[PDB]
Amino acid sequence: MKRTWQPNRRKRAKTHGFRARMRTPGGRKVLKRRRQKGRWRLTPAVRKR
Amino acid sequence: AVKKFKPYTPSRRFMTVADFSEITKTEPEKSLVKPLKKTGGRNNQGRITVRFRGGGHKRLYRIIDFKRWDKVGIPAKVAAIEYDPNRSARIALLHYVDGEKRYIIAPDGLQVGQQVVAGPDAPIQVGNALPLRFIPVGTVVHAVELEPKKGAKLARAAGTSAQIQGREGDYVILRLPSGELRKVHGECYATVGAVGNADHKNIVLGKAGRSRWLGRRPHVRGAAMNPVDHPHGGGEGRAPRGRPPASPWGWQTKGLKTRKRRKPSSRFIIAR
RNA sequence: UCGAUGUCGGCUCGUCGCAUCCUGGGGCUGAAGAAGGUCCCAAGGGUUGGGCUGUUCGCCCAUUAAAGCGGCACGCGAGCU
RNA sequence: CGAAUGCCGGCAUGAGUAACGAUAAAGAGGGUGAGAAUCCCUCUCGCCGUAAGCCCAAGGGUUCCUACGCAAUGGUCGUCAGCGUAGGGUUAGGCGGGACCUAAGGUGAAGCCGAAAGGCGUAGCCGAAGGGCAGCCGGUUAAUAUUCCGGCCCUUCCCGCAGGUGCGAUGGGGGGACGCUCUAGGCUAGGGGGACCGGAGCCAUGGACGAGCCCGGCCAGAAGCGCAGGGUGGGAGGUAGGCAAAUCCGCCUCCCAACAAGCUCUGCGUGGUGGGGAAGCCCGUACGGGUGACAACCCCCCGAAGCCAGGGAGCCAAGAAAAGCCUCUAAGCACAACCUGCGGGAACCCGUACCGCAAACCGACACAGGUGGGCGGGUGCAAGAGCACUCAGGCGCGCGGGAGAACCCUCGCCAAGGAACUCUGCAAGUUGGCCCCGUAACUUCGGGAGAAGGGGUGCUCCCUGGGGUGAUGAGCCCCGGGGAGCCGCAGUGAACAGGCUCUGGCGACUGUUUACCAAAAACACAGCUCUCUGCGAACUCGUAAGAGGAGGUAUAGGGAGCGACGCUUGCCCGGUGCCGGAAGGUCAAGGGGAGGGGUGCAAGCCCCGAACCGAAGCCCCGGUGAACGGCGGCCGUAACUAUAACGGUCCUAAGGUAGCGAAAUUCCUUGUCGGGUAAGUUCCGACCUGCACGAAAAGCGUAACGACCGGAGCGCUGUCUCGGCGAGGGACCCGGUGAAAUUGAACUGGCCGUGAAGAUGCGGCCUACCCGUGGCAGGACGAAAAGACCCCGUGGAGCUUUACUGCAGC
RNA sequence: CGAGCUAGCCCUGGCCAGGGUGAAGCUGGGGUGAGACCCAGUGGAGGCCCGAACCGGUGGGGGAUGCAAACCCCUCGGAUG
RNA sequence: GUGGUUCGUGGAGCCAUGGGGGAAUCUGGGCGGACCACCGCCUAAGGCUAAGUACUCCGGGUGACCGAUAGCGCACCAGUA
RNA sequence: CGCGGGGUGGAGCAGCCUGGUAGCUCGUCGGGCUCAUAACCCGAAGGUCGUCGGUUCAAAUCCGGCCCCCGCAACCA
RNA sequence: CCGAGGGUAGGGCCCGUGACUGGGGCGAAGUCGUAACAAGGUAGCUGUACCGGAAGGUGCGGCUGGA
RNA sequence: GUGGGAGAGGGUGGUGGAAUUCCCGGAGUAGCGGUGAAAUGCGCAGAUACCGGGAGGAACGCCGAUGGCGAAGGCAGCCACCUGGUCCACCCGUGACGCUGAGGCGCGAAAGCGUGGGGAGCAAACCGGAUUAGAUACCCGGGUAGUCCACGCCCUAAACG
Ligand SMILES: [Mg+2]
Ligand SMILES: [Mg+2]
Ligand SMILES: [Mg+2]
Ligand SMILES: [Mg+2]
Ligand SMILES: [Mg+2]
Ligand SMILES: [Mg+2]
Ligand SMILES: [Mg+2]
Ligand SMILES: [Mg+2]
Ligand SMILES: [Mg+2]
Ligand SMILES: [Mg+2]
Ligand SMILES: [Mg+2]
Ligand SMILES: [Mg+2]
Ligand SMILES: [Mg+2]
Ligand SMILES: [Mg+2]
Ligand SMILES: [Mg+2]
Ligand SMILES: [Mg+2]
Ligand SMILES: [Mg+2]
Ligand SMILES: [Mg+2]
Ligand SMILES: [Mg+2]
Ligand SMILES: [Mg+2]
Ligand SMILES: [Mg+2]
Ligand SMILES: [Mg+2]
Ligand SMILES: [Mg+2]
Ligand SMILES: [Mg+2]
Ligand SMILES: [Mg+2]
Ligand SMILES: [Mg+2]
Ligand SMILES: [Mg+2]
Ligand SMILES: [Mg+2]
Ligand SMILES: [Mg+2]
Ligand SMILES: [Mg+2]
Ligand SMILES: [Mg+2]
Ligand SMILES: [Mg+2]
Ligand SMILES: [Mg+2]
Ligand SMILES: [Mg+2]
Ligand SMILES: [Mg+2]
Ligand SMILES: [Mg+2]
Ligand SMILES: [Mg+2]
Ligand SMILES: [Mg+2]
Ligand SMILES: [Mg+2]
Ligand SMILES: [Mg+2]
Ligand SMILES: [Mg+2]
Ligand SMILES: [Mg+2]
Ligand SMILES: [Mg+2]
Ligand SMILES: [Mg+2]
Ligand SMILES: [Mg+2]
Ligand SMILES: [Mg+2]
Ligand SMILES: [Mg+2]
Ligand SMILES: [Mg+2]
Ligand SMILES: [Mg+2]
Ligand SMILES: [Mg+2]
Ligand SMILES: [Mg+2]
Ligand SMILES: [Mg+2]
Ligand SMILES: [Mg+2]
Ligand SMILES: [Mg+2]
Ligand SMILES: [Mg+2]
Ligand SMILES: [Mg+2]
Ligand SMILES: [Mg+2]
Ligand SMILES: [Mg+2]
Ligand SMILES: [Mg+2]
Ligand SMILES: [Mg+2]
Ligand SMILES: [Mg+2]
Ligand SMILES: [Mg+2]
Ligand SMILES: [Mg+2]
Ligand SMILES: [Mg+2]
Ligand SMILES: [Mg+2]
Ligand SMILES: [Mg+2]
Ligand SMILES: [Mg+2]
Ligand SMILES: [Mg+2]
Ligand SMILES: [Mg+2]
Ligand SMILES: [Mg+2]
Ligand SMILES: [Mg+2]
Ligand SMILES: [Mg+2]
Ligand SMILES: [Mg+2]
Ligand SMILES: [Mg+2]
Ligand SMILES: [Mg+2]
Ligand SMILES: [Mg+2]
Ligand SMILES: [Mg+2]
Ligand SMILES: [Mg+2]
Ligand SMILES: [Mg+2]
Ligand SMILES: [Mg+2]
Ligand SMILES: [Mg+2]
Ligand SMILES: [Mg+2]
Ligand SMILES: [Mg+2]
Ligand SMILES: [Mg+2]
Ligand SMILES: [Mg+2]
Ligand SMILES: [Mg+2]
Ligand SMILES: [Mg+2]
Ligand SMILES: [Mg+2]
Ligand SMILES: [Mg+2]
Ligand SMILES: [Mg+2]
Ligand SMILES: [Mg+2]
Ligand SMILES: [Mg+2]
Ligand SMILES: [Mg+2]
Ligand SMILES: [Mg+2]
Ligand SMILES: [Mg+2]
Ligand SMILES: [Mg+2]
Ligand SMILES: [Mg+2]
Ligand SMILES: [Mg+2]
Ligand SMILES: [Mg+2]
Ligand SMILES: [Mg+2]
Ligand SMILES: [Mg+2]
Ligand SMILES: [Mg+2]
Ligand SMILES: [Mg+2]
Ligand SMILES: [Mg+2]
Ligand SMILES: [Mg+2]
Ligand SMILES: [Mg+2]
Ligand SMILES: [Mg+2]
Ligand SMILES: [Mg+2]
Ligand SMILES: [Mg+2]
Ligand SMILES: [Mg+2]
Ligand SMILES: [Mg+2]
Ligand SMILES: [Mg+2]
Ligand SMILES: [Mg+2]
Ligand SMILES: [Mg+2]
Ligand SMILES: [Mg+2]
Ligand SMILES: [Mg+2]
Ligand SMILES: [Mg+2]
Ligand SMILES: [Mg+2]
Ligand SMILES: [Mg+2]
Ligand SMILES: [Mg+2]
Ligand SMILES: [Mg+2]
Ligand SMILES: [Mg+2]
Ligand SMILES: [Mg+2]
Ligand SMILES: [Mg+2]
Ligand SMILES: [Mg+2]
Ligand SMILES: [Mg+2]
Ligand SMILES: [Mg+2]
Ligand SMILES: [Mg+2]
Repeated sequence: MKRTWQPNRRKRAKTHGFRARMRTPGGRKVLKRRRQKGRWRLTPAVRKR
Repeated sequence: AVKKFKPYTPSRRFMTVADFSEITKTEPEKSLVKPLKKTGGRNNQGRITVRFRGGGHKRLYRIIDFKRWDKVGIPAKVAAIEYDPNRSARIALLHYVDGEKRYIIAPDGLQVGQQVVAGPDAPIQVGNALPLRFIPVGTVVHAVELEPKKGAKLARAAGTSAQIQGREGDYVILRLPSGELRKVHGECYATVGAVGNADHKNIVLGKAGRSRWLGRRPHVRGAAMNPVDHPHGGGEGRAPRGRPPASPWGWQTKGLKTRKRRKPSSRFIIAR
């Protein structure tokens, strides 16, 4: 039947986006750590135009 | 009135509709004086505070005039009488001679063509509005104010009305659609007559949908749910509560009074 | 045997014991004959079809030579329901 | 280190075993090649065809196209590929997104709130498949095109000239601008026919050289006409409202229209010119190219759900916003500006390949699953997007070959019987569409109803009445009737297409639910009733500010129970709860200090501390049950027996009424009597002895409804007696690829014993050559899950309350 | 950190072949003192009916190291709310 | 009313305080563990102040420390597939 | 089988738990009123306290054993 | 073609019958109370409505067959 | 026809005092109520008794009579509006148009029912207190449907002269 992953570019940047994470105190920390851990990608790689 | 139906479908037998004869060939509302976008929504910021709402026909707000000392002395002619989805009372639209249009909740009687007005002057006739003092003790009246200049608030439901009782200082005793004798200030307007369309209390919704149309989702009894989400809940084949009847949140609901005790509004009240 | 031995009945498939329901043989009879009672020997084969109940079981219906009791993890779920 | 169902890694076993992902289906010839069932080609065959064909959108991100390539990826093969290497390929003022607008919602100057981090928030911004907005048809590439090119046709800006007008705003008003269902008139798309017109062709096999067969008979199109329809009255005075101003709008008031008559604006014909162009035949492709062609390019008929669109009629639940656009004025300005022509110049950013019901998206996979929108032709079937066959177009599903056992799956048929089958007709059957006859109890008058039960149903000729388009006619097409006759076993001849009734239980009913075991008698539901709430409402969220309620106001809103409707809902306020009691009795802080203590030589300073005044709660006094609840025991008594209308006595706060009752409640129980059967632990009607019904956790009924549950009869049957054949997919055989769980190690037999009491392994005897392949499941206490019941552990979680203790809230 | 599955709600868009049945309201005639009311024809209602898409998931059967961590065939419910 | 201290209301002072009352300028105020008396110690309600102490992203030294199942998760294009 | 409740004049109930004392309503008997019966009035009688044991000086009363009676439990499998 | 009769199916009417139940009648001397007839010891009777072992009671209104 | 008359005849609306019950203010205690007699019951939380104010509902005293009216039911304070029947005088008009009335049709106390309002007094049911052998009754204290209104049903009566 229908599954749980229904990709959607908008929803994805809108939710796990970078400006998205900067906006909140908890998300900014999410960035810190990922930066502090090394992670090549701080946030998901949404795309297209 | 109240239209009836032959049983050509169970439900549309007991079903009963209003009679919109009193509706002056109007229907399409009046831009300008209303309508405004009406933000429908069953909960506040986030959560749902009143339960069981949502869904139900889209609606446009008819921005009515609920404080008439706006036009003291300026007479206006009642133009139409139309339907208002936001209330039980039908409403009348009227053109002042000032050239301004505005709606008023329509009183029983008031016919299209009639002239109506407000102010200390104003003749005591259906439609006219005046400060409570200047109104004849005993006359009935609707659309009362509670405090000078704050707008109408009492007897505005379909065909409801309040009767003046006496005077007493800068105050005048009323008798609200509920039976409470209240002391209102003299300077509160109150347009004379009863609200009209009193057949409203007689409409037999009819089916399940009918309720759904007016935006009210099904209502489930506490008795149906479990202990986790309401007092009356569990365990075997139904049950008799098992304790003093209570609400989802738990306070008694078969008798417990609510008005907050030490309210300042107490002293101006006298009844039930 | 609880780091798992599936548990009532039905079904399918059977096998065995004999403290034998039939038929084979027999003693005694309050066995004239016929049909019975009762015991003793004997399991080689047979031991039906329905109504009701989940039923085992019983109760009935129409028969029958008879319409036996039990065992096999109340035999049988890596065969079924 | 030998074990921890231990960790990591490697390699065994099952095993050449099960599999190879839809039963839509293949065959042959020819090519290429080191090597083809598997690639190219062609010929034949089978599948889809409201798709398994086209077109958009999301998403994917090189998958597109070309050449060169098989180690791996392909469930086999592979010269092939969506794979490897490399080069190419995506063209826009008009299609989509942006320098347009606004919805929910986000944000957020101001303002407010919060230990902090933060929460709220009118104005403004952001936010789109909504509003606004200028492009049609063809041709080109291996690959892009409304993007490139050709024809034709539009839009804004800027700067000129040439005229017009008080021009001018983020400010006023208009408009934009709206539901559902049913619809008209005319059009278009789309589809059918044609003796007419255009074509390469063709007489096949017994007949036909003929109004014969076959193929096609269009497409865009500015101005201007023409045909549809959409919009809108014009004057003129008066004004105090549209938060400044208005000449605009609004509202009085006189004139002229009341019509679309006139302006507009749409679409739809037609339009200069522009473009297309079939079969078949010739070719060489991986494919398209050339002849046909100077192609013809016309007459009817059906016709939309689409366009004219802001069309109309009805109805009730009463149906976004902002801009563009029109107008009105303010400042400013009036040598500006704006309007109409007419030239000339300027027009950015990003998206465009390809997949896109799918091998390119979502499901670890080339996965029988899931995925929004548009087109979807013909014929016949009453109609259709149904169904059967087939257009165009796409397919044969990336293992094959044989075989023709058991058994499985899927399908067909059957003697006689027909429910005996079984928990149950579970399943399978019968029945089916259409037209016409003909239909009961009951009933809330609609229904029950497709009740039931019946006939008709094809083809030929004859005669005949209606429509539509044309003109009052031909044709063309839609509907009717009659009459004769033909042939089959059979005419909705194939596909799509209710088994029917009688009677209980439950809930009224359409609805909803345990996504992945429960679709119900469960929830919901209109409806009733109790109860709270006078508005800064009650109630709910939040520490607040806030917000919902509600831009509502007692015919309204929150909570609760019952659950359409009919007839009804009896008694107890003793306990509990809620409500009402300016009396008391108790009662904390605090008021009060009689009186006592500690130090100082003292004045002082420091503690206790009794009358007494002190709330809410509680006690106490009343009320209320559609509030929490409850609603008896033992003896006696009638002129047959029997039994008790009558009585006594004990205890209640009062002592279950009506109505129902072996029940969805009946233990004893299969109560007992009637009905249904040959036979009836169920079913149905009675009786009442109700272990242990009973009146809003409603009582007893009820037309209608039901994938609910019980009983029963008809009908029909492979359900059964009791099987039998046949079919196809597997299973079996050969070739290619090749898993799995499990597994202390194995040289792994029966009986009777024996043993931790159920032995291949210990004992005695019995049998028994070594190794396989198809089968059956009795056994290995077979596998799978550190048993899910049980108990234990002073283990854990969810729930309850007059358990303890807190806490919020009041 | 999550409502890209799922549950509600808000904003704005789409979708629902084809048939039955025929409520009110109209118009006409009947009827009366005026009515109620009755006939027709008209009209086209409805949590109506039959059944595609579309949404479900009733019974059976197969699948159970599958095509599939819910699937397939038959069969069935709603299908203008 | 509470926090801090060894201090859990304890004979509970001192030091911080939300609440309410509410002074004094040297003969004025605090403290020395309820309180009072002596005897002493200090000078609150404004602020700044090196060095001695902490740590190790980073650089160099040293190891009865590891040696690619060890040692950081990584010796190797890892916070990567 | 198990839990706890109960046997008292003719009927139905008290009486114990803090042992010495059996009380109430009805009924029954005698007498009255009435023509007579009932009602009402006046008086009177009746209880091995379920039984066998002992506990104490003394048992309805306290304690064990049986005989019936009534109500409650008979769960997980 | 029609057609006696036969057969399938659904209705109408009518008669017999049935556990069991509602009332009615009749049956020399059973039980309980006394509603009515005298003012019947509460005037009665009534349509109706609720209630009660039974006559009955009581509610509202009417009547003279009573005061 | 003309012209007059009486009347609680019908409908609608509006309105006046009397009294009852509740409420508040006053002032006042020690009992009130109730019967054949009493009890329930109400009352030092201040009853009853009196004064004042207020709310609300229903019925309308005297006039009222053995009266009037109406087809029957039935109909009563006062005011107006709309309306029917009806008797008299004048003998003017039509000019036999008349009687009755199966059926239909409307009317129809009280009680009852429906949906909504209202609810003071009374009041079935019901609750207590007396009385009785027992009282499910007559008496006493409470008390709900109902009585009241709007629309709609129901159609009965000793609807009786
Ligand atoms: Mg508007
Ligand atoms: Mg938020
Ligand atoms: Mg509910
Ligand atoms: Mg539940
Ligand atoms: Mg709870
Ligand atoms: Mg084991
Ligand atoms: Mg075990
Ligand atoms: Mg094991
Ligand atoms: Mg013998
Ligand atoms: Mg023997
Ligand atoms: Mg049978
Ligand atoms: Mg045996
Ligand atoms: Mg046994
Ligand atoms: Mg057994
Ligand atoms: Mg067994
Ligand atoms: Mg096994
Ligand atoms: Mg070891
Ligand atoms: Mg391993
Ligand atoms: Mg094998
Ligand atoms: Mg094999
Ligand atoms: Mg195989
Ligand atoms: Mg395959
Ligand atoms: Mg090669
Ligand atoms: Mg085909
Ligand atoms: Mg690639
Ligand atoms: Mg390719
Ligand atoms: Mg190649
Ligand atoms: Mg390969
Ligand atoms: Mg594969
Ligand atoms: Mg490639
Ligand atoms: Mg730009
Ligand atoms: Mg923008
Ligand atoms: Mg914007
Ligand atoms: Mg914010
Ligand atoms: Mg847009
Ligand atoms: Mg555009
Ligand atoms: Mg392409
Ligand atoms: Mg201008
Ligand atoms: Mg403007
Ligand atoms: Mg505007
Ligand atoms: Mg020939
Ligand atoms: Mg054209
Ligand atoms: Mg102005
Ligand atoms: Mg060509
Ligand atoms: Mg319109
Ligand atoms: Mg704006
Ligand atoms: Mg492109
Ligand atoms: Mg493309
Ligand atoms: Mg699609
Ligand atoms: Mg494949
Ligand atoms: Mg797929
Ligand atoms: Mg879909
Ligand atoms: Mg089509
Ligand atoms: Mg058809
Ligand atoms: Mg199809
Ligand atoms: Mg057969
Ligand atoms: Mg046959
Ligand atoms: Mg048969
Ligand atoms: Mg049977
Ligand atoms: Mg059998
Ligand atoms: Mg059955
Ligand atoms: Mg079946
Ligand atoms: Mg049935
Ligand atoms: Mg249901
Ligand atoms: Mg489920
Ligand atoms: Mg579902
Ligand atoms: Mg269902
Ligand atoms: Mg508010
Ligand atoms: Mg909130
Ligand atoms: Mg609001
Ligand atoms: Mg309410
Ligand atoms: Mg319920
Ligand atoms: Mg229920
Ligand atoms: Mg009750
Ligand atoms: Mg009480
Ligand atoms: Mg009580
Ligand atoms: Mg009480
Ligand atoms: Mg209280
Ligand atoms: Mg107190
Ligand atoms: Mg019974
Ligand atoms: Mg029988
Ligand atoms: Mg029987
Ligand atoms: Mg019971
Ligand atoms: Mg019950
Ligand atoms: Mg109840
Ligand atoms: Mg019920
Ligand atoms: Mg249903
Ligand atoms: Mg078979
Ligand atoms: Mg085969
Ligand atoms: Mg092989
Ligand atoms: Mg061996
Ligand atoms: Mg053994
Ligand atoms: Mg050995
Ligand atoms: Mg051995
Ligand atoms: Mg085995
Ligand atoms: Mg096992
Ligand atoms: Mg365990
Ligand atoms: Mg258990
Ligand atoms: Mg413990
Ligand atoms: Mg009609
Ligand atoms: Mg319709
Ligand atoms: Mg429907
Ligand atoms: Mg299911
Ligand atoms: Mg349907
Ligand atoms: Mg402390
Ligand atoms: Mg101090
Ligand atoms: Mg010190
Ligand atoms: Mg000291
Ligand atoms: Mg010091
Ligand atoms: Mg410092
Ligand atoms: Mg390592
Ligand atoms: Mg090594
Ligand atoms: Mg009969
Ligand atoms: Mg009888
Ligand atoms: Mg007697
Ligand atoms: Mg008498
Ligand atoms: Mg009497
Ligand atoms: Mg009476
Ligand atoms: Mg004369
Ligand atoms: Mg004559
Ligand atoms: Mg007459
Ligand atoms: Mg009447
Ligand atoms: Mg009445
Ligand atoms: Mg109602
Ligand atoms: Mg009274
Ligand atoms: Mg007596
Ligand atoms: Mg009384
Ligand atoms: Mg009379």
